[PDB]
Amino acid sequence: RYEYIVIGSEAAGVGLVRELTAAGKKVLAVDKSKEKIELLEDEGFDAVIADPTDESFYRSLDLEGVSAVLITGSDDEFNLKILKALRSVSDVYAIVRVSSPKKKEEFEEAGANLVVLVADAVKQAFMDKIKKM
Repeated sequence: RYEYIVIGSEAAGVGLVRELTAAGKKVLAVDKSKEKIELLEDEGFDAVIADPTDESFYRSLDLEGVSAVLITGSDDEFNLKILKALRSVSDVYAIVRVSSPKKKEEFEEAGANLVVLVADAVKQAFMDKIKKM
């Protein structure tokens, strides 16, 4: 019974796995990389090796109590495949990272509840620092 599922164990993904844990949430990290998943497990995180385009993987999880699935990888085409696999199984709330602004609409059409556009995230980070000065 996880509260958050983090797909993609690259820098953004592993950052979220830390921060949510510190807020006292139950998180499962998901990635195809043996090495990245095994290090997370070494650090005491809950992590599993899985292909996140595999619908049977989603069917093996209890998703009805999940708050959000976070699709955090940096490959748009892969993330769209992940989102479509997920959506073929469940309506679970999903927040998806998108690098290309032109692609936002297709992610929304494919069932992303929220899109995090990298350029928007970067802009806001700059703005927050500028406001601070």
